[PDB]
Amino acid sequence: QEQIQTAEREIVGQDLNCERAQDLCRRSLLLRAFNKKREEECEALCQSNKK
Amino acid sequence: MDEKSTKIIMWLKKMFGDKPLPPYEVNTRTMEILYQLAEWNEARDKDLSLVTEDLKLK
Amino acid sequence: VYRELGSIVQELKESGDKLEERLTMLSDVNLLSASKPRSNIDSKDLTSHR
Amino acid sequence: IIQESQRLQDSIQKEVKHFSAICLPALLKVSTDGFNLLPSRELSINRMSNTHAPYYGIFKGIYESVRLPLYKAPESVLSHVADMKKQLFFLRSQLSSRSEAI
Amino acid sequence: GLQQCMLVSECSRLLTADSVPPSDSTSILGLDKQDLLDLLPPNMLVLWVRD
Repeated sequence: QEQIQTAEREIVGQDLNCERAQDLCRRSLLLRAFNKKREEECEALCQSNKK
Repeated sequence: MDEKSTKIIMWLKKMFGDKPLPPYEVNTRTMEILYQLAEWNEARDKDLSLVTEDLKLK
Repeated sequence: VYRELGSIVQELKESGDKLEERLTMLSDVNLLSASKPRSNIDSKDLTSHR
Repeated sequence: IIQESQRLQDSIQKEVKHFSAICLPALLKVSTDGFNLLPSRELSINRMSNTHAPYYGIFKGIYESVRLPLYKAPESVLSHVADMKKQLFFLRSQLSSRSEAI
Repeated sequence: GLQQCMLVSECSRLLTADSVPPSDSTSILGLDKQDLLDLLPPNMLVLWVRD
């Protein structure tokens, strides 16, 4: 029963690492959307500078 | 003694509501048993009310 | 010349104002991950109070 | 133009630095009564069970103290404590009986 | 395709204060639900992932 409770604690510790990898994926997607929106604004300023 | 007796009569009125209180032998022992029962029920009803209101929130 | 320069300042200013509104939002203490738990139970925490 | 250009200088790098400090779960709003959007992190079910809540370490200490298993439903906490109080009252009665019998 | 569909829908919910009228809500990174829909797979790939 001690061996079972030790291995149960190790399984719960692994669920915590999967959520961190998902937070990184969400941040990386939001920052990609943000980079695209800032490229469009930079292209608008480049047109104003050509004028 | 008079405070325990008032608490029991009040509690019994609350439990029986509009039903007439049955006559019973009023002595030291029956009042002690009724007093413990009244304290235990008041404590349990408070605890149950807190659980019921948390279950509604949840 | 005046009309084109005015458009460029208007666009820069609108972009500046929207940046300052976003920076004020992103600085809200409620959104920060490093918010140490309050030592006192919040009055809105009905379950912890019960 | 010099003044407004200086406000926008390093704008991307300012926003990214502020965004890095934010807790994404704090943005996730839920409506209980149709009208009030509360952050999901403020729901008592999530404060008590979510591994990313700042209160998780405190509620873990409470669950260990009350001997409630971490796999249990967070709504079972008040009902479990009420049954522990029932058990304390029973043991008090039992000890009183046994001391009177002795 | 499945990971992208889930990430876009999760991130779309982080931006949407669905009940606040659109004029007054500062969005995070200035991103709208539309800016994330562009990061979604081609509509043919989405339908195929769902089936």
